[PDB]
Amino acid sequence: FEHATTVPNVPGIPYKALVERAGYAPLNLEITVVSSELTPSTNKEYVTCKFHTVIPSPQVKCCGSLECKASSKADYTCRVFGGVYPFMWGGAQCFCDSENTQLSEAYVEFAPDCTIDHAVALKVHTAALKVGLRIVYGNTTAHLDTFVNGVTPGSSRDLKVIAGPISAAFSPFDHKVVIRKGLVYNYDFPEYGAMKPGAFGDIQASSLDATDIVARTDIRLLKPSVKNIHVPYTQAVSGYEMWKNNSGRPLQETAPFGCKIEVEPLRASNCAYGHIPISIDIPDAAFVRSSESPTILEVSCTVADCIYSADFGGSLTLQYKADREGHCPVHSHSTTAVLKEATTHVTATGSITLHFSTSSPQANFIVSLCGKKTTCNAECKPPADHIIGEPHKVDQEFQAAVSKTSWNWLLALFGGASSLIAVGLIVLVCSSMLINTRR
Amino acid sequence: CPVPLAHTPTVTKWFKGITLHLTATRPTLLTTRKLGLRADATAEWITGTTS
Repeated sequence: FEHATTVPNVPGIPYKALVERAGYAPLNLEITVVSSELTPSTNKEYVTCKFHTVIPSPQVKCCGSLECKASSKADYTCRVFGGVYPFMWGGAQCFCDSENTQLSEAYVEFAPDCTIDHAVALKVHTAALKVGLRIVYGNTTAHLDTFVNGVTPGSSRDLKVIAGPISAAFSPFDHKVVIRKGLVYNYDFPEYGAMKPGAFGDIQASSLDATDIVARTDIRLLKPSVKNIHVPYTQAVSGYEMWKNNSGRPLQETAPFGCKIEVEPLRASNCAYGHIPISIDIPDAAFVRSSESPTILEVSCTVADCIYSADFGGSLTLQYKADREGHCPVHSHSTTAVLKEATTHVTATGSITLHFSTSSPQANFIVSLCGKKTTCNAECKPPADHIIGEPHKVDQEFQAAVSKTSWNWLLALFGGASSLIAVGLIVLVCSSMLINTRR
Repeated sequence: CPVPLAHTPTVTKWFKGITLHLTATRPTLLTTRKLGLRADATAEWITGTTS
C-alpha cells in the first residue's frame, strides 16, 4: 500500500504524518530530510589565474631585416625595432653601427602557482535537488537518498520513496559563477574568447596544463631606449588579481535560504526552500490489522500550559480507555501543530502527557490516538526568550494566527457594523411600508 | 593551517533582533545572511570591542 504527503523542505526538521491504512491500524510516519544536495548542471568554461608575462630573449639581426611573424601564443605581440646597438655585460653586441634591427617578444602563460591559485568560470543551469532521507515508521526505521525530480525512485530496503518536483524552482547560483579555492562567486564573467585587458578573464584556456591559451592584456613593447640590452614593455595589471582585490564576497555569505555552498562538485547543501511532495509505497506487512493493535474506546484532550514557539513549548495530556495495551500511534491531523512523540505504549486505561510545538497562539488542533480523534483547545502564550537555537518546526497561517479572543473581537466589531447596515435595510423597507400600508 | 578563534561572541537576544557583543584584537570578518528569500548578505571587518 502506498501513501503520499507534501513535506516542508527544511533540513533536520523531522516532519510527521499518520498513514491511515483503512482497516489496518494506523501507523506513524516521520519523514526526516537528513540533508539536501541541490546539484547545478555545470560545464567548465575556462580556467584562469594570474597571467605570467613571458618576454623571451630578444633576437637580433644586426645588419638586416627581421620578420614580425605570427605565433599561436596568447597575446603574442612581438614587434621589431631598429638602431638597438645593445650592450651586454661583455660590451657591444652587434655587427653593425646603425642598421641593427631588434625583435622584441612578449606573450603570457599561466603562472606556476596557478595550479592552485586558478579559478574556473562555469555556466550553470537547471539545478536538480538531491536529498538524503531518514524514514522512521512504526518499529522500523530506514535511510534513503533521492533526486527530487518527481520521477526517480531512490528506493532502499523496502521503501518505494519517490520525491518531487520541488514546490518552487530555485537555485542560489546564478547562471554565471566562478569557483576559487573552494570559494565561489556569482559573477558575469566575460565569455570565452572575450578577454578584456585588466579585468577578470585576462588570460583564459580550457585547461591549466593546456598550451591552447588565449589572452588579451594590452601588452605593448617600447623601444629599447637604453644602452644596456633590455626589452621594455608594459601591460594591464593581471585582471584576475585585480578582480581578486575587488571580487565581492562569496556566495557562502550571500546565498539565500541558509544553503551552505560547497565545491567538488559545485553544489548547494542544506537548502531550505518551499516544500517537497513525497509518496511512499510501504509493504503491508509493516502494518497490523486493527484487531491486533489496541484501540481506544474513549479519549479526551486537556491541554496543559503551552507556549507557541519554534520549540516544543506546548504540553498536553490525554485520558484514554483502551481494549488492550500496546503501541498506539499519536499524531496531529492539524497542520499548525506537531507532537514531539509519535508513539505511546498505551495501557488498557490511563493517561499520557505529550510535548508539542505550535505557531498559532490558539492551540486549536485535533490530536489523534490509534486513529480516534480528539479536539484540543487552549490559549498558548508567547515565549519569554526572543531568539532560540532551533528553526520553527511548523509554518503559520495568518487565518490561524488570529487568537480566539482577537478573532471574536474582530468579528464582533464587523458584526456591529453589519448589524447597522442590516438596520439600514430594515428601516429603508419599513419607510416604504409606512406609505404602502396606509395608502 | 591554524587560525585564531576570537572569544566567543556574547549574543544578546531581543524582539526579532540580536545584538552581537564583539571583542577582537585583530580584523575579524563577521559575516551574516538571512535565511529568507532575500539573503541580506552582510560582511564587516570588525576590530576591537564593539557591537
